[PDB]
Amino acid sequence: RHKILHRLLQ
Amino acid sequence: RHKILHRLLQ
Amino acid sequence: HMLSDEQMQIINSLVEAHHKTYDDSYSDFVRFRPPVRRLSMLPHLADLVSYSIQKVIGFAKMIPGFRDLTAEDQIALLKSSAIEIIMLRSNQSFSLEDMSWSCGGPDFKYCINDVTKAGHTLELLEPLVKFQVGLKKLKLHEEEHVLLMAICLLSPDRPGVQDHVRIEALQDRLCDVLQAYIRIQHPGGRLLYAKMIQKLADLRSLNEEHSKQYRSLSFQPEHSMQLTPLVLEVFGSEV
Amino acid sequence: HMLSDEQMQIINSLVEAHHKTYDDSYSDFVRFRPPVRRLSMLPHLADLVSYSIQKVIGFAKMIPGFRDLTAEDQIALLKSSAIEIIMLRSNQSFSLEDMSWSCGGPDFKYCINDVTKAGHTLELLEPLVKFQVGLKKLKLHEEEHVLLMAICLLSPDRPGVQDHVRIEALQDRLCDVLQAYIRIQHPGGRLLYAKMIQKLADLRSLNEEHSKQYRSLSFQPEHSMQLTPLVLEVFGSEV
Ligand SMILES: C=C1/C(=C\C=C2/CCC[C@]3(C)[C@@H]([C@@H](CCCC(C)(C)O)[C@@H]4C[C@H]4CCC(C)(C)O)CC[C@@H]23)C[C@@H](O)C[C@@H]1O
Ligand SMILES: C=C1/C(=C\C=C2/CCC[C@]3(C)[C@@H]([C@@H](CCCC(C)(C)O)[C@@H]4C[C@H]4CCC(C)(C)O)CC[C@@H]23)C[C@@H](O)C[C@@H]1O
Repeated sequence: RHKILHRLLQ
Repeated sequence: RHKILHRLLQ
Repeated sequence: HMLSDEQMQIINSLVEAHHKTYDDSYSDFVRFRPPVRRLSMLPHLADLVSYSIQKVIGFAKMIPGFRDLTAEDQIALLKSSAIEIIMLRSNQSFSLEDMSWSCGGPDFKYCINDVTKAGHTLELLEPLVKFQVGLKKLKLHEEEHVLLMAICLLSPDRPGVQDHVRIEALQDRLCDVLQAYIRIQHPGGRLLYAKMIQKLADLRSLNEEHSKQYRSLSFQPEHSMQLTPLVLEVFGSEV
Repeated sequence: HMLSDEQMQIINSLVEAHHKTYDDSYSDFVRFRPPVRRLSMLPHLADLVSYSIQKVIGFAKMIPGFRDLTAEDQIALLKSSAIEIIMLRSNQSFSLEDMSWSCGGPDFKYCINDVTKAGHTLELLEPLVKFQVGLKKLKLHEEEHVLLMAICLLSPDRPGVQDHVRIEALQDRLCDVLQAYIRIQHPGGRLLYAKMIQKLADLRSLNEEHSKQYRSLSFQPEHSMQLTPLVLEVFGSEV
């Protein structure tokens, strides 16, 4: 999914 | 999924 | 006109289960991520709620009848009643004096403003404080308390239950015990059982309000990362 | 025979990015779930690793070239290099004196025995301490350190990368900068760049060992609940 990783890369 | 709930119900 | 042997067993079993799962000292709170006063208190409350869910599950594991339900049914009851049982058990810490949950010193005293730094709205916190005061005033015996909790958890009208007849059968046996108890053991409570069942209808509104605001939290990935895997399993929709 | 303007920019950019993302005080550790000495230290280390991942991501966001990769590529590099960059940045806290990461008093001093109460094996912790000592002895400049980190992260041989040519092009430009730096700026390092590239091959074994033991942790639901959502996203296989 990677919802958080995407968020964390502005 | 509920992996943890299943575990927590012995 | 007198409590039966089977009704007394149900009360012993439930009171013990509560005692085995509620630390009146709140001593384990030093293990949670410290409270801070961008959703400042959210780490600490997520740890608090996560810890509580584990105590609720342990309590439920000991409500007579609960273990024999299918694992699907057990999960369905927990996932929906979780926040309700928490608000219910949390009344033991709510103090009428300062209108706040008092679980320690200045650190673990949760007053209305702190939960605002946890992604929830001052506006919709109104009914929760109101609920806690009216319940505090009901001055419930530990038996009525533990009984009310098991009844809340055993509601057959939860999304996901399959055996809504067995769960209904369990929940009525528990109401009988409660009406009996108040009737033969709680003087002056000619109106108390209705007052208690009213509190159950309130909890569903609270449950509803919380679901709308938690969905806002779990849809923002910078806030959900502060949650715990247990919290995300319980309040998420992966059924 | 002298560093170029573009090579100097890359060094400024990387050194700053490290400084912007490495708190030499370890002052935020009081926000983690306290360390305890059934996988006693696992809460604290999961918080420690989770916090670090956020600093690694911020560093990577500032490696020149990294931002222009696809988001898929950016995720692929992070998910595989994460634990490696952590072991790398963590060398700044490793002390040769007592052979432990020293991030505070008795609380945040992580010695070999504590990580054993975190689901990992004393036996496979051997190479990690060994790696940290040999790297400590390399006495790297901050430039060589930050450079080694960006090179580790930009390896085109990670599972998931699609543009393994652009990532390779970025990683070679960074190696040139490093060889130049050691060559024109680090006296006595006639053999240092090879020593540094050797450390990169070591990290892949560490990365490998950790993946086998973390899978054991994430497959036991009572241990994974102690992890953080970021940790489970990063070290899980949901690609
Ligand atoms: C939990 C316990 C205790 C205390 C329990 C508290 C006091 C602190 C605030 C808590 C945790 C409330 C909030 C839950 C937040 C959780 C996340 C962020 C995940 O949403 C609640 C959402 C708000 C407002 C309601 C409404 C607006 C309508 O949604 C529920 C129970 C409350 C103390 C002790 O007695 C042990 C007991 O187990
Ligand atoms: C992280 C940092 C710092 C310190 C970093 C430490 C010291 C404490 C131990 C840590 C966290 C190690 C373990 C990671 C555990 C994580 C979970 C449980 C999720 O698996 C590692 C698995 C073991 C052994 C290896 C092998 C057996 C081969 O797998 C990696 C980096 C280490 C301090 C400061 O310098 C900031 C810096 O960012």
